[PDB]
Amino acid sequence: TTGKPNILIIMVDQLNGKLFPDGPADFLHAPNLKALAKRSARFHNNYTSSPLSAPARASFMAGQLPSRTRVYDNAAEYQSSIPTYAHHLRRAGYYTALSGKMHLVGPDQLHGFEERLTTDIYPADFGWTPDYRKPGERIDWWYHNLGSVTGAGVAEITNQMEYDDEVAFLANQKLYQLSRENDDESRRPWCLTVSFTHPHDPYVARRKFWDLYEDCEHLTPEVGAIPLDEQDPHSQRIMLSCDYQNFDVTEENVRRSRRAYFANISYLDEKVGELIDTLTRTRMLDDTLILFCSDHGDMLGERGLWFKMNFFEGSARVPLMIAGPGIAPGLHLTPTSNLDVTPTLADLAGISLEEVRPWTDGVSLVPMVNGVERTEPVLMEYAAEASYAPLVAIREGKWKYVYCALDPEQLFDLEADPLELTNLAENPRGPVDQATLTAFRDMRAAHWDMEAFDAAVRESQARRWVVYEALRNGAYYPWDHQPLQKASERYMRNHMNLDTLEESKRYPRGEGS
Amino acid sequence: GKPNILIIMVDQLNGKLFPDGPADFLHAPNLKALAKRSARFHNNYTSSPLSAPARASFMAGQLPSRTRVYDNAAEYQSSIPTYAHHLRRAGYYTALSGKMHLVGPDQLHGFEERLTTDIYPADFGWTPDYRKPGERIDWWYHNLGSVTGAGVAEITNQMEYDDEVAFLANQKLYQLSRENDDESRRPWCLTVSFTHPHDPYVARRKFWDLYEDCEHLTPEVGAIPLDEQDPHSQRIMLSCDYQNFDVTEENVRRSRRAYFANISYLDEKVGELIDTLTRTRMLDDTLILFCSDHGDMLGERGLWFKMNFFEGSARVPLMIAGPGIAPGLHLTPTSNLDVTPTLADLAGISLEEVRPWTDGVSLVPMVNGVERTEPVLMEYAAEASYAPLVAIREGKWKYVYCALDPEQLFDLEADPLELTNLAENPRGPVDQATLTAFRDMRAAHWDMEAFDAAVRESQARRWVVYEALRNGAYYPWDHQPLQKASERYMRNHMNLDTLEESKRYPRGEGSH
Amino acid sequence: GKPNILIIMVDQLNGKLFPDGPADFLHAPNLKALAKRSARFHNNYTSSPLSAPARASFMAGQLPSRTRVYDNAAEYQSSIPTYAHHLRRAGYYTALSGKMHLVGPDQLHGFEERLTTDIYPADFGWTPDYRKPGERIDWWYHNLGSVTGAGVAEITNQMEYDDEVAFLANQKLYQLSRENDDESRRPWCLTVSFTHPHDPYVARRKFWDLYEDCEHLTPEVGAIPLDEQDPHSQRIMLSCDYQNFDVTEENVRRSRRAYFANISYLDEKVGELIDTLTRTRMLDDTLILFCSDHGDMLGERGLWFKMNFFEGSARVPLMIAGPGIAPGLHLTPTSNLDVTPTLADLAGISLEEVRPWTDGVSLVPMVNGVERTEPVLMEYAAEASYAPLVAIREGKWKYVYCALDPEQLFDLEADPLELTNLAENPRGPVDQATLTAFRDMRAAHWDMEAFDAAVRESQARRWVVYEALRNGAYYPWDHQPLQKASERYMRNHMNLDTLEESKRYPRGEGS
Amino acid sequence: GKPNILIIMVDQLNGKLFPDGPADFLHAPNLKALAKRSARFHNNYTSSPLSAPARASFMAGQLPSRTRVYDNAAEYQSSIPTYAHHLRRAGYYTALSGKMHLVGPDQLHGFEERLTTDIYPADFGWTPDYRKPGERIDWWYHNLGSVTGAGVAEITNQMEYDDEVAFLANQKLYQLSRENDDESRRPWCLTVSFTHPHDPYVARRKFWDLYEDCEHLTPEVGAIPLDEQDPHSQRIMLSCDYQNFDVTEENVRRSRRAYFANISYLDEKVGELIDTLTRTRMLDDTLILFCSDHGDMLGERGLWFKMNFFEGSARVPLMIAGPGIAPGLHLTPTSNLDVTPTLADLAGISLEEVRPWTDGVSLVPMVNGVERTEPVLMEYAAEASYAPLVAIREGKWKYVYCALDPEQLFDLEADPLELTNLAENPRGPVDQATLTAFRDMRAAHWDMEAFDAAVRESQARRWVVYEALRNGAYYPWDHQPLQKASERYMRNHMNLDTLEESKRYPRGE
Ligand SMILES: [Ca+2]
Ligand SMILES: [Ca+2]
Ligand SMILES: [Ca+2]
Repeated sequence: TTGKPNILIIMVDQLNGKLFPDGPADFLHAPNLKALAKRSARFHNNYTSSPLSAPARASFMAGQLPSRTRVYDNAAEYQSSIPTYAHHLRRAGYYTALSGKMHLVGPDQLHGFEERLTTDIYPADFGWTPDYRKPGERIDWWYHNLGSVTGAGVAEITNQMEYDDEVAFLANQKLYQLSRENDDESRRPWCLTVSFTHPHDPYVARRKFWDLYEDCEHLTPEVGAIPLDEQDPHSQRIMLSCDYQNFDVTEENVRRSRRAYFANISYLDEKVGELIDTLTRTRMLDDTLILFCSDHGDMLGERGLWFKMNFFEGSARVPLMIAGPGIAPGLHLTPTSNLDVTPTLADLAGISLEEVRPWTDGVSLVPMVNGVERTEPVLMEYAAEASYAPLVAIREGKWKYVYCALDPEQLFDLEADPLELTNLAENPRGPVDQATLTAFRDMRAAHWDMEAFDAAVRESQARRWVVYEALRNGAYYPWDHQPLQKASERYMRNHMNLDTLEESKRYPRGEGS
Repeated sequence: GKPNILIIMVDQLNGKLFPDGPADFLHAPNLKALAKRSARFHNNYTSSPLSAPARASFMAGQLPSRTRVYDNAAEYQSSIPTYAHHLRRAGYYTALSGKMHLVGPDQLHGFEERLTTDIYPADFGWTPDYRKPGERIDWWYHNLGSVTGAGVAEITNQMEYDDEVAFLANQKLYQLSRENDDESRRPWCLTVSFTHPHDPYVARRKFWDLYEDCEHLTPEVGAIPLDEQDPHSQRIMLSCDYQNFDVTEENVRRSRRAYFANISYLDEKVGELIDTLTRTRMLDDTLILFCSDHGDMLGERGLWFKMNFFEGSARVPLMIAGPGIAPGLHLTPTSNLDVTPTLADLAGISLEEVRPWTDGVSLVPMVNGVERTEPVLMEYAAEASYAPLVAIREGKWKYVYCALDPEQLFDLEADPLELTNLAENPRGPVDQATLTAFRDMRAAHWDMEAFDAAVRESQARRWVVYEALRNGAYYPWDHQPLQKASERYMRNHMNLDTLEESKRYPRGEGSH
Repeated sequence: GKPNILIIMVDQLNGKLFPDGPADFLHAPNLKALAKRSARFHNNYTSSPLSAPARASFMAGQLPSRTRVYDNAAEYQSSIPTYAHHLRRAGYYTALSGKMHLVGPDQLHGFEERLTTDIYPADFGWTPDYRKPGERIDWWYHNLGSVTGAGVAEITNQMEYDDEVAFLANQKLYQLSRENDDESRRPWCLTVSFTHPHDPYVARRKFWDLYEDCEHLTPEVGAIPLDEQDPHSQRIMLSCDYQNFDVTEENVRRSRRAYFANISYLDEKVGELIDTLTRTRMLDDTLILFCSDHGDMLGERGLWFKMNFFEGSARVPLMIAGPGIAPGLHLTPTSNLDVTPTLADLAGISLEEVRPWTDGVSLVPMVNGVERTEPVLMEYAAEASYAPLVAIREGKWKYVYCALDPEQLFDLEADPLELTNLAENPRGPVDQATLTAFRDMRAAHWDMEAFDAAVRESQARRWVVYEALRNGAYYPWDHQPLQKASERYMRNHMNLDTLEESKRYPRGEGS
Repeated sequence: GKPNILIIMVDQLNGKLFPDGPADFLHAPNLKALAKRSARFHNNYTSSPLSAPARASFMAGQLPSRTRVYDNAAEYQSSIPTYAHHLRRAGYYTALSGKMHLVGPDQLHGFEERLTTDIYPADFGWTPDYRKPGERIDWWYHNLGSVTGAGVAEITNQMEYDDEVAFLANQKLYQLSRENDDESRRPWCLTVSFTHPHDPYVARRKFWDLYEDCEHLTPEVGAIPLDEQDPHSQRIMLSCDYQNFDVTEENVRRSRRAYFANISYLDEKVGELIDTLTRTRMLDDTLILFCSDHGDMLGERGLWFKMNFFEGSARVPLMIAGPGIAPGLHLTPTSNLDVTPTLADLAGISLEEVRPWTDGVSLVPMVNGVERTEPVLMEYAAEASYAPLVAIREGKWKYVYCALDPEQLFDLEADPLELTNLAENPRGPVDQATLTAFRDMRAAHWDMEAFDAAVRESQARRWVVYEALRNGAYYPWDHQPLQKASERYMRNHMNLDTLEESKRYPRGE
């Protein structure tokens, strides 16, 4: 029975989850997300499943780990037969739509979404394929580099602001269109994903929002740059992949990058308020669950690192909030995962556990919201640029454990060491630290065959090097999504009942005052 | 110096009808003429007796268990290299006119250009369900209505399709010939993939009239009663709804007659393509390959269509002619799996570049007289199976295994009609040793329990996704050819001083 | 021709729970049935979010600044006319069963008869002091111990009280029906004033079990940290000793579950009253009014109880059914101040008789489709205030002023949970013009310096007087219902022949 | 070590009869012996010439305009502090035997215990109406029938009342004496408030016979005819319905004779209280205050009763005797407004605890030789007024104002009988300057138009309320004294061997 709630998923890109200690941090100018946070169940220790765009987003859609989706990097094909939350909801009777980006690679640019309002900002082809056969070599034309840090600043239009302006406009327009069915008893409930590209770099913001942070006290990272020689091996691979030696990052560069990033959160907050105002005025808010989420974090100069690709807090933590009918507001400290979003959504929509159990590696967060302890650990994977073999991580209780066949292990006690400055795998405090390291090693072997993981990643890369080079010979066939809204069926046309058209398009109906 | 490549593919052509080129009784002058100048692989097999699995496997030179295209509704991943990718990577312009039954949103799988849509769906509709053994889906399963409905018409769904496939292929050849005189041209590879002689068995009168005196309108083995059929054959008859059709001897003769007529319909189209190649002066530089995806039992044993490993269903013709190809008849068993490595080899691509991507072998050494020893493998995991089946063809033997069924072993030299199952009725110790050798070879190649679990998981995925995709507004995956009218023929942004010259070929007396 | 009037009043009922009658999720069949035949005032506000100021203002139809009942220990002058006086003057028998939190020696204030004592004290104990801003008083201030102590019990102080209130109210209706056949009978007005769902949040198991599957056991806005609270909310949070209590999520759920249970408890008593009216054949001649004195935040924003102008605290239900009342839902804001002139109007009293004595307006024109334009006014001047607060509700707007605090402006159609203070954070030019207009409206209704000086003098008087009165033998003011035993039932001075007939009703019937 | 306080209050006693204690011609041996040991305030005034306004003002030490008790039916709010409150706060036991004419449901106003009900109503019955000037309410207004009905009787409504008032007040002193030998005993303050010599002018024959040859049975200023009266006096004459009585010279003499007799009746009762204090050994530790609510014209000028600011109506006696009180006569005008701050001063209460609550001053400084300069203010806003009246008494002067009447100014030294109105015809520039001085002082003290509006609002409220309150079953506010018999005398839950000793006092051989 369709007493089912509507679902508005607001997503943003590259949002460091530590900036949401309990809703947005006090220092951020974000009135609309703070007001949303007060009505929300808030998951303080929520993690991405993979600190990179396409792997995190394919994993997010399916509620499955990259090792199961096979979307290892930003150029890996996402099979159209993999069930996503759009399939699960659509099968249960929802209209499903996406406005904005999801970095799906391959010719399927919908993956269950019934309608998609924008193209993607990023490529949909196999261009950005890493190569495990050439460790230490970087592809300068698509790899991250620190020019974002040295080029931060102020502008009134950017590639990303043109995208997000449009993402927001078409999202609010779709809500307005949906509200015209509000009185139809046979209406399908709806689930709209609004997926913004900010605050992803470039770190460039409109002057109105940049000015908000003139007096900002958080423009210096809380852990300074660690010299290359003192970095752990993965961090060294990242600084090399970012071409760090060819940039002189000053203190001012760091301050301007962080200022523009905070400004772009404030830019998004204005868009969040627009969406909620639309919901309020179309009389749809009380029946609508609102979920706020992100794909991965951004180190923001902490430890001298920028962007993502690692499991340190700033990169792996992303915010997660849920508000609406039946959701108790509150703060939750138990680690949760992006992998839990899809089963959480299925549960909120009234779908049985048995229908989604075969298709997800996460757990519904609804029992948490209703006072049931969650015990499952949080699992993460990374297998893209700046790795030479896959890395996996486990987050459970107060611990984070990181393994890569090529590197010394890492173990962090986040209650005693929230900034992850003391590796206990190498400097154990006592026998408990050693017993803990042993138990995580066994957990690691219970979840991953790291040799098979490496081999599968190498085969996936190898396929695409053959295929992508072929596809770039001769005439190119693009896979980018092209939204179509048929002009011949919109607004007023002479095959329609014109004395009924205006009433159909009007909502609310029959009112004055 | 790289040759052009024309691939002529037909659908559902029983390979037993090409004993040495087309059988004598077929009216097929153009294919018999092409055969005389071809290397002919008399004992060539499909890799899977079903359209999409055979075609995905044909395109990749990989077995269905590797492509994952188990049935007619299984997604074919776009990251899987095909002979299109391999040729295109080597510098070929590649194009497809006709069908390939690709399932999923990629309708090119490496082809640079595709001139027609597919005749069949590109979505997950036709998914079998191993969880419901014994039922059928009436709205897409085969049924014997094609046998009782055979006859004569001047247009059909398939004749509209194939008429269009032919026109656009000859037009593309004409278009390509305009680049003949430019030394920096790319060589081209054009696949022309017709839907005939696949059923419905309905032919144009012109071609139905050619077989009025035909002496092959009776199958060579008669209908085997259901109680005497091996279990898989029983499953095929149930899936075809055999009990609700009263197939008469006249139904059988008419179906076979129209089927032979449609081969002659195709033969005319082969002559058109050869004629285009001749008059455009590209024939001498063009390799010509003739192939099919699977066969058709055509009433033999009482069976119709495909879905099994018997000769009529699993045999398909294969020939290659052109520059550097010595003609002759080859008898060692070969596979559609070999087509992709054979193409790459003919195009000068190194064996090492294709080795990691193909389970077949190049046939070019065979064309040049080299003995072959590699066996021929086949798989089936779609409708009328309740669990996967596999077959091995080696020397004179064929072995067929399904976990649920008695094994089958045939000696095709002593028993070309596979009337004696030597697994059940061995002639002596050598047949017993042979069975054991094939058992061991099967176990080293397939884990049939892992195979069955992979097929089940693939079916279950699609049951969830397809039901969702059929809710709300449908988003189609069918390929839409686009030829930009604003850039064709005469337009006022173009150099009209040079347009006519560039579109004229050959450029003889009067041309610039 | 004058109709009977039954006023059903409950205590601390959050008006947001009555969007259109009781909300669907409440188990309240009797109040849902009453609502369906009622004029229902969706946006009805208390005039002061505290028990005694709200109740004295309700009785008089006058704001606290006029009644002088500023807090829960402020004397209510017996010379102030109430709806009981107005009706009694027009020929009504008037009676109260239940509480009214009247402070001072007059415990009737016009009621001709009162069937129970009060549940609360009648003296000057609970007196605030503006000369000591920042202190709290633990032996009478609200504290969060009600939240941590919520649960289930088969008797409580409040359930003993309300069981008696209900029994005597139904008994009185039965007594009154014996005069139905007399043409010269006075019409009656009976006020039944229950103490639930006021805390303690403790309910009978039977009603507790109704809400096991409830989806509203948590509030729509969570606890806002002290540092982010507006200053009045901060004063309140200190006032309930919020830091001395560890309020778990389960405490929140148990508290709201028992509160909902006690509404269902009340719903059963509403049905008994209606059933008595039905069987005595007085239903068709009786106006029924359902009301409350103030709301309860119930954990929203982290706040419990009242003392503020936020919706959960200031909104209270108001419903009217009966002869001459067209049913319907009304969204224009209305006020408890309006009940007294509404009642007098329904009783045939002229507007001129009541105009000099009321700050509200009759709602009868609303019921009959006539637009109401007067704003809704509210005041607070008790504990957790350091100076009086006033509020104005008009159109979609709510404006709150206190001379010690930043102003608050809410657009309730855009922001029904009041999460954006538009005085600090206007959305545009119209928010600003609207702020200026409310400031002008405020200066037109209130002299805030005179308000504060009158509150301070009243507090100081009582501090001198109460100290004295708690020395020596105490003289209590609690109402004691009259004793009539020698004139009740069968006594040998009466006529034992007509006695049974007089006490019987209906009379001379069979079937 | 705080003293006991006995307040003896009488009703309607003309203060001019106490020129230095009681006048010689009165038979009042006990009040004269008391006067001799008393500080005596010869020129003491009521704050309002009417029962309930005077008594509410007496208790609060606040003017009627501040108490809001404007007339004999105006509610007295229980939140207004009274001298009972102040003394109770300071550790005193406080009690009242007799009348106080408190209107409203509070019949204690801080008294811890009250031994009798009131002789007068406690409800809003006697409410005037400024909207109907010139009319009168015959069922409770004063009328001259008291003057024509004067005589002799052995029991009256008032003698029954005052006999019981006296008996319960002496019993209470006995009960209090049992606590004498207890160190932790609270000090006590007992107010004994008699209804005499208020009219009816009817006395017991014993006391009536004491004035056979009395030489003061003729008023010192005869009747003034209506058309020669000041307009307020005219309003009073109509309110008493004067033209419906033939008041003879005999009626005047009879009324004044019965009035003087009832002073003697009261004097006997004062002797009883004093004797009870003496024999219980509480006397030396007890302050004794003698006072009255308002006066009585007693025929002077042809007027009777009160309601005006003339000397006979506005003067009331005031005396204080006891520990720490130097005897002597004081001539500076004082006011009933001063009793409450005087009591609080005598009880050791600091001046700051009481100053925000009183419009009067402590008289203890005068008793001890400190000159007092504050003026004496009075107000009247009840029957026979159509708008409020105020008066200022300072030095030798009395100024009387009502917006609707000509002003009155009197020099009481040159003109003790108030026969020459210096506002209408002054003696010279000094008189004129004086009138101007008072006009300005009055304007600084009262807005008379705000006064009139508050009186009207109070009347209007009560007209709505009192009508309702008199429909249906009536709920009375009259005080019912408490007396648990189950806890009195000898009961079988107490220690009987111990009961007799604790109820016995003094406790010697
Ligand atoms: Ca991204
Ligand atoms: Ca096919
Ligand atoms: Ca209350």
